[PDB]
Amino acid sequence: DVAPLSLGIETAGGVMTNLIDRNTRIPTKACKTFTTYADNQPGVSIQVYEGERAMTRDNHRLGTFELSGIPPAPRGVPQIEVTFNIDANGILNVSAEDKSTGKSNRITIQNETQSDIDRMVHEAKQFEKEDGEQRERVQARNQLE
Repeated sequence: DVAPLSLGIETAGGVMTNLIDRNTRIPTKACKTFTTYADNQPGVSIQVYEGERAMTRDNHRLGTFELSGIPPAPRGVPQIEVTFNIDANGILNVSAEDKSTGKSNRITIQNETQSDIDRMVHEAKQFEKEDGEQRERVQARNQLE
């Protein structure tokens, strides 16, 4: 019993950054530290996606929430911990917190076909060269708009 698709958030440039890879046994929990794309950025949008493709526009949006009220700092200085937690029922909670202010927000995604899982992993195998190149286009990591 698993996450049948990779789960992650959109990072600067429409890039898919994973927290949980497909076929990870559940329950499972993962976290990474994200940060700002721009100097003095007031907030970030946490856009939760499901799928195997390099760009989020080729994956499936599960939900979005905002984390606002980030104090002004140079780009890349804020520390925003994003946690994906999937429980034994397959329910996914995505939390974001700003390490310095402790400002927090969360979304609950409901567990709610087998054939189309199969082809999404196939289409991803198809488009692997072009997707790899697509990841080479942004060298920075973990930045959020």
